[PDB]
Amino acid sequence: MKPYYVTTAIAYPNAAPHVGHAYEYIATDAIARFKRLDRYDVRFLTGTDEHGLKVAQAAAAAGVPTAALARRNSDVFQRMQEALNISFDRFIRTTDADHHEASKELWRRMSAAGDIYLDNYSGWYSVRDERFFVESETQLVDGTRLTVETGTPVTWTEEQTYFFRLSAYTDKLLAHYHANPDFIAPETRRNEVISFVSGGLDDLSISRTSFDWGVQVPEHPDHVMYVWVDALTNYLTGAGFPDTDSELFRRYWPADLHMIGKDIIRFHAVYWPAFLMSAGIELPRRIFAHGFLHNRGEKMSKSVGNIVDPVALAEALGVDQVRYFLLREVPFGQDGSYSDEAIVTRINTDLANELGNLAQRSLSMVAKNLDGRVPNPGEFADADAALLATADGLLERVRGHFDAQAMHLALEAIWLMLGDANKYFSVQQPWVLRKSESEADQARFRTTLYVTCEVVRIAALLIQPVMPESAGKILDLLGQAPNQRSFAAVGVRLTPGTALPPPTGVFPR
Ligand SMILES: CSCC[C@H](N)C(=O)OP(=O)(O)OC[C@H]1O[C@@H](n2cnc3c(N)ncnc32)[C@H](O)[C@@H]1O
Repeated sequence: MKPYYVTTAIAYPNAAPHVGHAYEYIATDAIARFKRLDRYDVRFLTGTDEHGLKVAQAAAAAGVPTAALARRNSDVFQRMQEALNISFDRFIRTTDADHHEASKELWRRMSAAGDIYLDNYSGWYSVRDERFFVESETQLVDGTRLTVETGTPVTWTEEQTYFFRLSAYTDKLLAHYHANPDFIAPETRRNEVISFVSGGLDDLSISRTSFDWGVQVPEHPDHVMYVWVDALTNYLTGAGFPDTDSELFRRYWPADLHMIGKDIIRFHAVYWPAFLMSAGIELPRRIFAHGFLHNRGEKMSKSVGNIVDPVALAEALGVDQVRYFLLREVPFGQDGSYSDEAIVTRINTDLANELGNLAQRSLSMVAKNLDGRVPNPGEFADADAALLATADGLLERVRGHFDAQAMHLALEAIWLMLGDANKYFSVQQPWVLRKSESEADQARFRTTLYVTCEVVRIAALLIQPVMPESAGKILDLLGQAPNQRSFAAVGVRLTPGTALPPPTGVFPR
């Protein structure tokens, strides 16, 4: 029962949630659930990042106070995650009181280590990215200043702000990345982060004067904290900071994994660790940056109205079918395309057929031909034993894949096994054998059928992280109790004589 603390990046509630958000929550819910089934004590944090201009500007364009849009749109994210069956332990909002408190304390410590200082800032702020750029990192295109990287507009900003002594931590960071090879995944993202930090870091503005929407800097009410300082702090707040001598913080911090997307990696792999080093806090163990998801182009909303609502998509296709597609279509870490044709055919071949047809055809035979009881198998032939051996070795393989955030390869391995089982079912042809008078073929019918059920049972157990309801539905159909559904149950075979209730379809769609 070792602790495992796993977090998602928290979303700006400035707009409705797109599929990219639901991708991050689903991948992380898969990891969370796998760990619970594998006997870890999981704390799973998600939520919203309610401060900053980006949110304040969306409020004024609506014609409403900022805190109103914050609570309303935060509820939409929360309700969306309920629908997608995200098993978060806490949903953190940055307006929360204890969060305000956690941030003040983090600042107090960075002050107390001599890493915050007042100075004049001049430069370009992108409200859409909540982030500063130097003039070199912007282009003038038809009389409009856009960032070179993202193509987003920028604002000239002259203010007096508190800075963080980020340049002091360049080599301590490089030391850390070197000593902890698995701190940043995937490996492509690691070498990018190492490139940037080797170029040298400049000090970082961490307060704002021009607006009041945010956590006030302690002993300087005239300032609010840069939204990213307070936002990163949510991970500390999710484990009971500032009370560092509490059960939660002692148990769960340091976080075992931050799931984020590749655009916010610098905040998590450079700025966040430096703040923590400054404040004398233990760093997180690992950061996995997942790739973007397109609609044949990045989803642009207004530029191209090609957004994909995951709640619509979940009602359109089923929650579990969407969670399977997102974790199967794309290799986790790389960029990928969503398309309406790709998902339907994926759901059709992988779930409707390879999995669900195999289950219905075996579970129906049990109901018709065997009085709805699990059969007693005899001596397993070599083809039976080879199928049972691949399936008995899945838990180890899938476990390895989940520990590198390669959920896609776990699913591939589980489906290569199902593909063997279908071929096995075709070549053993039990539909022939059930209609026979000799007791040899009747025992042989009972054996083949038992194997197919025992294989499907294993698949169901291992698919619980990705498809909780549909996995559970199959385990119901195989007569499994509510205490025989953890990964310990993978090792314990399907007992002959169990009553299987009358087959209903797992994927009515
Ligand atoms: C202390 S963390 C605060 C983070 C900050 N609050 C923030 O970044 O706000 P956010 O609401 O835009 O968060 C979006 C998250 O979803 C991913 N993402 C977004 N769109 C995506 C897409 N189309 N495809 C794939 N991934 C996507 C993206 O990488 C990011 O991780």
